[PDB]
Amino acid sequence: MDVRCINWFESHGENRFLYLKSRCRNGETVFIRFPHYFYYVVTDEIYQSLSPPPFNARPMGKMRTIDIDETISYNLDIKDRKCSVADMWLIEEPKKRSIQNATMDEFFNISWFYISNGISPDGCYSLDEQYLTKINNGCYHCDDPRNCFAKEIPRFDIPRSYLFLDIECHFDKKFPSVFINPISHTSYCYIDLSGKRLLFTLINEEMLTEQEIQEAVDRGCLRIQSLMEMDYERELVLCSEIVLLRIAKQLLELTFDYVVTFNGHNFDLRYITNRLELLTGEKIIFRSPDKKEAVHLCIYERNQSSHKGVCGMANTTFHVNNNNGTIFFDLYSFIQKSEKLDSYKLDSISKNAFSCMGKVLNRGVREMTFIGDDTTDAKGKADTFAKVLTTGNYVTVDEDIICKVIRKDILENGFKVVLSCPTLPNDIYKLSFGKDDIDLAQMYKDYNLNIALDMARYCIHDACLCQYLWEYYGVETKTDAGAATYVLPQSMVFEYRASTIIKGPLLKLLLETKTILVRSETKQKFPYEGGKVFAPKQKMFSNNVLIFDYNSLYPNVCIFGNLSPETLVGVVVSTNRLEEEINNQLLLQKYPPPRYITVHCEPRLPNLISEIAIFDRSIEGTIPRLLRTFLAERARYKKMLKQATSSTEKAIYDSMQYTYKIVANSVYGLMGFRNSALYSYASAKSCTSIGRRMILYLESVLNGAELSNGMLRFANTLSNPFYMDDRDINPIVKTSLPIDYRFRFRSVYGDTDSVFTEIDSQDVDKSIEIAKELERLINSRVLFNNFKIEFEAVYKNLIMQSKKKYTTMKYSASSNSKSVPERINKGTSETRRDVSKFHKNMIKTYKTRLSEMLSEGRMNSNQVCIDILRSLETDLRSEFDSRSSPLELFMLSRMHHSNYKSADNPNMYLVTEYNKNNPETIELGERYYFAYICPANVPWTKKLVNIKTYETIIDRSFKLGSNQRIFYEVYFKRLTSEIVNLLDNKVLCISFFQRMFGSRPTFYEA
Amino acid sequence: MNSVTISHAPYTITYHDDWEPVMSQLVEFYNEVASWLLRDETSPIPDKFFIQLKQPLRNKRVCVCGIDPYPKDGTGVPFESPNFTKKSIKEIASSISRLTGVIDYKGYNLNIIDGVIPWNYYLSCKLGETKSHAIYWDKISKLLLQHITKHVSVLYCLGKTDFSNIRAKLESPVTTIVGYHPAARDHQFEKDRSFEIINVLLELDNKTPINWAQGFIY
Amino acid sequence: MTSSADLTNLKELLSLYKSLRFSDSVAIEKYNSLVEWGTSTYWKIGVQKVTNVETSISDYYDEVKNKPFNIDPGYYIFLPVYFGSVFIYSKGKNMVELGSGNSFQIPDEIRSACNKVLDSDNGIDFLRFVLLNNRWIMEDAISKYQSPVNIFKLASEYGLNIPNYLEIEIEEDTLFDDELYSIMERSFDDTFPKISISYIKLGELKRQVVDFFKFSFMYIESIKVDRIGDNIFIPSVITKSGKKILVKDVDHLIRSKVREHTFVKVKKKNTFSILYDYDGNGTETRGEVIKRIIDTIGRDYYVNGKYFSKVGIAGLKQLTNKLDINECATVDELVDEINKSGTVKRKIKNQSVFDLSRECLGYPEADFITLVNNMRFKIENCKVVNFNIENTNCLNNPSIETIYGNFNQFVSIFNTVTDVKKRLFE
Repeated sequence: MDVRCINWFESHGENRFLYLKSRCRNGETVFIRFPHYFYYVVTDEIYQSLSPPPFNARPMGKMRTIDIDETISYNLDIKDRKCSVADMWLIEEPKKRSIQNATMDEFFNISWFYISNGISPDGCYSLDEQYLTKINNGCYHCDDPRNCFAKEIPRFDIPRSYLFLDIECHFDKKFPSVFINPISHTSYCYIDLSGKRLLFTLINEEMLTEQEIQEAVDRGCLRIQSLMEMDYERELVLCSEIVLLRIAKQLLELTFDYVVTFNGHNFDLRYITNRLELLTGEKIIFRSPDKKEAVHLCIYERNQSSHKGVCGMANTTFHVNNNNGTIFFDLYSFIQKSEKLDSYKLDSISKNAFSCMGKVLNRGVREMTFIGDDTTDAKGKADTFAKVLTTGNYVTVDEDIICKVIRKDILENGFKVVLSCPTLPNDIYKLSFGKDDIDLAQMYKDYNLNIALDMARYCIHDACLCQYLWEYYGVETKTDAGAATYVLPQSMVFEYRASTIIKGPLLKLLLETKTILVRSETKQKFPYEGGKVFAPKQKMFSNNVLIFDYNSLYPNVCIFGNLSPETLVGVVVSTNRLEEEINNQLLLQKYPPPRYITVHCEPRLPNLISEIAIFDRSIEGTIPRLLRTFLAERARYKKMLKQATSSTEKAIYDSMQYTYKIVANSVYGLMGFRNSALYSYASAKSCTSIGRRMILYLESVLNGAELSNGMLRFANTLSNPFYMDDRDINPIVKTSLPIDYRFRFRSVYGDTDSVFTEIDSQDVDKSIEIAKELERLINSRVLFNNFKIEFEAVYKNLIMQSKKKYTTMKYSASSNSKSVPERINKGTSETRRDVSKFHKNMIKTYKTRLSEMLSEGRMNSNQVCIDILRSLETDLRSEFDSRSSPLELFMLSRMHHSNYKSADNPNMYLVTEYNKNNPETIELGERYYFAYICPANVPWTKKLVNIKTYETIIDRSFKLGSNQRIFYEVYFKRLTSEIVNLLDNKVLCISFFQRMFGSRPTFYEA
Repeated sequence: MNSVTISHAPYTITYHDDWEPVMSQLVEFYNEVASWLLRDETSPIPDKFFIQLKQPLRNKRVCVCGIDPYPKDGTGVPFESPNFTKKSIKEIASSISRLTGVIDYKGYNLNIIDGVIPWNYYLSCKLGETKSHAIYWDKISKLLLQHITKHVSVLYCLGKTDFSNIRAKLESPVTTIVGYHPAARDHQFEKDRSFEIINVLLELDNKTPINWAQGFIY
Repeated sequence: MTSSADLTNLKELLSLYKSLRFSDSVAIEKYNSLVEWGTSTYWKIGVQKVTNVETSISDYYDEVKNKPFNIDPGYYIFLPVYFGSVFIYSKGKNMVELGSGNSFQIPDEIRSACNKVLDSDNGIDFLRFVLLNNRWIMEDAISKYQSPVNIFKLASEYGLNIPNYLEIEIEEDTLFDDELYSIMERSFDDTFPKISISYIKLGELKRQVVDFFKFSFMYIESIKVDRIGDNIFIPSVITKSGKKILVKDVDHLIRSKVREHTFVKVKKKNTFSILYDYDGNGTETRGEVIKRIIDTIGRDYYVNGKYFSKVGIAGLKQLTNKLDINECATVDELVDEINKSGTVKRKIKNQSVFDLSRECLGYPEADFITLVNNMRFKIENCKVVNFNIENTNCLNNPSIETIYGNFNQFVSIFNTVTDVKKRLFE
C-alpha cells in the first residue's frame, strides 16, 4: 500500500497510541495505529545492571560523552575537558520510568519515534502488509514501525478537504451574549475530496414574520424543518435556530482535513457549542479513528506571556481538543505570531493582502469600469484579485474610496468591475479588496428580508475571506515543510517555539556526530553585553547610500569561531591590570591565532576586569556543523527553486527554503536562553563579540574611502582584526571603474549584520555600478574566509534622527535613473504605530522636499532652515487660527493596552467619574485610538472643548451642537525635534520652539 | 447587613455591608441567567442560594473556597454536613485530627472557625449533577472571588485542575495557596499537610494564626 | 510535596528575616533572593526586596541609663564590658564586626573552644568578643539555655580569655550611684581595659550598660606607634599628661578625625581613655589629616589594620616572617625551608604571586588593586621591568602616593615570589 502522510496525533485515553492519517493515490483515507513508547538512553554498565528488564532494548553502537560545563579560571593553569567512551543502548518503556543517571532526556518521545524508526513525519511511503492488524474498516495497526516503513516513493498529489465557516449573531447596545442573543446567520464553504466547492448560508427563519418567509421561499430560498430536508447545493436556506445549530453540529463533526476560521475558537465555535448546549442540551462529540475514544468540544487556553527582553508579552491562544485528526486552524493567531501588522483585523489584513492595479475605462457619473487585466500589473495579482472579487461586493478604490460593486465580470487574466465612484483624474488606481462595511446595529434595528439577505452576503464573504487568506499565505505547504524539517506533527508546526523546534534536527545530528553533551551544574543569572550598533556619523546625508549585507553573519561567525560548548578550552578572568597583562601575554604566547582564537569578551562578575574566552577553531562541533548543514540545505533548495517549471514544485521549494531560513536564524537566540538545549553563555558572548569585531573592521575600512583615477583607496589599511594571515595591507588597489570617476564614499550606518555607506554621487545607475565593483573587490580583498558580502541596494537621501531611526529611498540592483517609488523608514514616526496620520504625511512630504533641497548643493543649512521655519510657522498659525471644521486631525493610535480597560497605567477614579453620572453608558473596550485633552480657556493657554461632549475616549455619537476647538498635543514639539535632528542648525531651532509660543500649561484635569 | 428584593424567588440574600459595593452589581448578573439555572431543580433550594452573605469580611483572615456545593442535601453553607457522612467533610476532619491530635469528633463545623470562611466557587448546582450550572455563575464566581481576595490575605483553593489557571481568573495580586481536593483532586487522593503554612503566613502579616480546634462540636 | 514542604515553606527564611542581630554578609546579601523564590524555588506567590549590610544586635539591649534615678532591683549577673574590635561566633559562623562586616577569623584553638562550648549548649545566640591590642578577650555571651556565669565557666574549661562575674541575686532596691561602679571596678582590677560593667537579669535577652565620661580638654601632642615586628601593637595617642590612649587600630584612628598639635580632646575616661569619635563639625579633610598621620607614623607606612610594616626589611626576612617559618637570607635555603614545612608549601601553591606579594608587604586589597588598574607595565618573563601611572587624579590620598613611591619593593617582592613559584612547582 502506498500512502502520503497528512497529520499525526495522539489519544488521551488510558492506552496511549500514535495515530497516522494518510491519503492514497485514489483518495482513500487510511488510519494507522502505533504504540506510544517512552525512549531512554543508557550506557553499557547501566543497561547490564537494570533489575527490572526493559520492554524493548535497542543498541546505539558507540558514542562519546563530553561535559560542557563552564569553569572560570583566574590563571592559565586550566584543566582539560571531560570525555568518556562507552557503547550506548536505547530503551523503550510503555509507562513512565524514573531512571537515575539517564541522559538525553530533553528530546521529546515523538521525535524519538520519528528518528529511531527512520520515518519522515510527512514522507510518502510504500508500506508493507506483513505487520498489518486490521482494527476496522480504514483503521489498521502496525506493531513493527521499522520494516513496514522500509521503502519510500517520490511525492504524488493528493486531494484534501476544507471547511471555512462564519457566523453572525444578534447585536444590541451591549455585546452579543449567548444567553439572550440568538444566532442569526451561518455561512459555510465546503470542499470535499472530489473538488466540489459549495457555498451555502443558513438564515434563522424564526426572526421574521410568516409572510416574509413566504416571500423568501417564493424568491428561491429553501425552507426546512429538519436536518433531513437540508440541501448543501442551495446558497440561501432558511431554518430554525435548533435546525441551524444541529446542522452546525453535524458539519463540525465531519472528518475534514482542515476547519479554518478567523478568531473562531474564541467566538465562533464557543458560541455555537454554547448555544447547542443551551437550547437542546447536546454536546458536539468527536471520536478517535479506531472508534475507541469519544471527546466533547473543549476550547482550552494556552498562555505564554514572556519575552525575556524589553518588549511586551504575548497573549493567550485558544485551541480545540479533538481526537478525530481534523486540524482546527485559526488564522488570527497564526497571522499574529507569524506576521507584523499595525492592525490585526480581518478587514485590515484583507485590504493589505488583496490589492492590484486597475485601469479606469468609463466615467459615466458614478459608474466606473476598473479593468484589471494582466497588462496593468504583474503576473498573478490579477488572478488573485479576480478570485477574491468573485465572492465580494465592496472595493476600496485607491486608499480610502469605499465603493459598492454594481456588476462584475471575470475574463482571462483580468476582471471587470463597476463601482459607484466619483470621477478620478488619473488612469490606474490601486484597488484593495477588503471586508464589507455596513452598520450591523442599525440593520438589526430594522430587520427584514433585504437586511437578512445583505447579512447573508456579508457572512458568506467573511467565510470565504479565510479561504482567500489561506491560499494567499501558502499555509498547507508551509505546514508540510515545517513537519518535515522540525521533526514534528503537522498540527504541532505552529503550536510551539524555537526551543521546542530545535530539538529534532539536533537529535538527528548527534547520532551522526557520535557525540553526547552532558551538563550538570546549575546555571545562574548574569548578563553578557556586546555588539557594536554604530551611531550615525552626521545627522544629514542626501547623497546616495549603498548597502552591503553579510550573508548569514551569525552562522558564519559561529562556524569560523567554532563556538560550540565542547570546543571552548576555557575562559581566563583577571581583576588587576598587572595580572591582566600577565594573562594577556601568556594567552598571546600560549594559544596563537594560527591554531586558536582568543575572544576578549565582557566580564561576568563586576570585580573582573579582563574576560578572555579561548576557542580551538580546528575541530568541528555540533552547533557549527548544524549551521553549516542548514546553510547548505537552504542554498540547495534556492538553486532548485528557479531551476523548475511546475508551480507546485516552486511553492514546495519556496516553503522548504523558508523553513530552513527560520531554523537557521534561531541558533544565536537559542544559545542565550537558559531553558534551552544549547545554552552556552561563553559561546554566545564570543559570537556577539566576533560579530561586533567584524562590523568594526568593515566600518573602519570604508569610513572615508575614495576612488581617484580608477584606483580604490580604502580609508584604513587592510589590517586583519584578530588573526594572522598572508594577506596584503595596501589600501590602494586597481579597479575596473572608469578613470574619470572621482568620488569619496564613507560608511555611516550599521548595527549587527549590514553596512550603509554613502557615496557623494547623485546618479543612480552609476552608483549601482560603483557599488557592484565595490562589492566584488571587498569579497576579493577586504573580507576573508566565509564572511562574504552581497550588494543589496542603494539608499538615496538616507537621513538620520537617532539610533535605528533613518528615512531613505530604496533602489534595486537593476534600478535605473527612473526607479519606481520605494521608500524605507526605520524607527521613524512614519512606521511607528503611536504617530498620527497627519504627522506621518507631513514628515514624508518634508523629507521628499529635502531629498532635492539638500541635493541642490548651493542651498546651505541656513536657507533650508529658513524655508523650514517659514513653512512650519505658516502651517502652525493656520491650524491654530483657522482650525479644521471636521474631525480626524490626529487620532493617536495605540496597541491593546489603551481604551479597553481604562487606559495604559489606568487613572483609577477618572473612569469611575463618568460612571454614576451617565448611568446609560455601555461597558466599553476596544483597540482603536487614545487621546487626552485640556478643557481650559484663553487660546494662548490651550483653549479647547470640554471632555464630556465629544473629546472624551474615542467613541461614536449621533448628533452634536456647539464646539470650541480640537485637541492639541506633543506632536508639535515632536516634529520640531525631528526637524532639529534633520537640520544641522540644531540648538538654534531648539530655541525657536520656546520662541514660537513657549506655552506648557496644565494637562489632564476635568 | 441590608437585603434586596430581586425579580425572582431567593430569600436568603441578606448581604453584609462589606458586599455592599458589589451586591447591586451582582443583582444585574442575576437579572441575566436566573431562569436558565432555575428551570432545573438545584441541589440547594432557591432559599439557600446566597446564605454565604451574612458573614462579615472585616475580621476574617483565611478563605477556603470549594468548587461547587454537594449534589445532595444542599444546605447553602460549604463544608456543612449534619450527618458527617460526606467524603469531603470526613476527610477534612481526619486531616485536622492527624495534624492536630484531637479525637472523637462527634461534630465538626467550619462555620465556627475563627478566621476561616467556608466558600464555594459556584453558588449552586443541580440535584445529582455536580456544577451543572457552571456557565451560569462564571461572572458571579469571578466577582465573588475578586471581592474576597481583596479582603483576605490567603486563599486555600479546592481541586487542582478546576483551579489550575486561577492566576488568570485572579487579576488582583493576592498570595494564593494551591490546595488540592480531599477525595481526589485529579483522580487521586492526597493529604496536603499545609495548615502550618497558613499559620506562619498569618504570623507574617501581623495577625494571629488560625486555631484549627474551635470547629469541633461536642 | 507537603511531606517536607521545603522545610515548612523554609521556616529558616522567617528566622533570617528576624535575624537582624546575625548580620552575616553573604546570608543577608542573598536573602534578597530568599524572599523571591515563590516563583523560582518555592511555590505560590512570594516577592520582597530589602537588603542590609550592618549589624542590628541592638535588639538584645535596653535603653541607656545615665541620669541619677532609683532603678528597680532584681537578679543581676555582673560582667565587665571591655572596649575594642568586636566579633561574634555561632557554631562556625564567620567573625563579623558591627557596622562593617569585617571578616577576621579567631585562631584555630579559639574556634575549637567556641564550637565545643556551643555544642555543650546550643542556646548561645553569639559570642560577643573584644579585640584590643591584637588580643582576643571575651566580653559577653547572650543565651537562654545556660546562665552567663555557666557559659563563662564552660569556656574556661575549654580554654579562653574569660571575664569576671558577680552574683547580685538579691540586693533590695539600692541606688546605683558612682559608688557601686567604683565597687565593681575594685572587685575586678583593670588589666585589659574595661569600658563599663553590665548586669543581666536572669539571663535576659536585653541587657543594660551603664557608663559615664571623664574627658579632659588639655592637649594632643602626637600619635605614636609601637612597631616591634610581631604586628601586635596599636597607634596609641599620647597626651601631654604622660599617659597613653587605647585605640583599636589605624581604622579607628582615622575614623577619629582629630587635629594634631592642637587643643583637641578625646573621650578620656576616669581610669582609661576611649578614642574620640568624629561627631563635630571641624574642618578636617582627608588630605592634610592623612598627610600628617603618615608624617607622624612613618613615611612608608600606610593606613590599614594596625600593622603598617616597614619597607627596608623586605629582602628575604619579611617573607619568612609572613610565612611563619625560620629566618633565612638565601634563595635555595629559603626554598628548602618552605619545602620542609608541609603546610606552608601546600598553602603556597594555593596563592597567586600578586596575592602573596600583597600579604608579604601587608598591602590592603582595596586600593592597591585600584592603583594597579591605572598603571601601565612593561614586563618580561613574568617579572615587572618598568611601571608608570596614567591617571593622577586618583592620587589625592597620600596612601596611594606612598605605595607608588615604594612600588620598587613591591616589584622586588613580586620577582622573588615569581622565582620561588617557578623553582618550587617546576
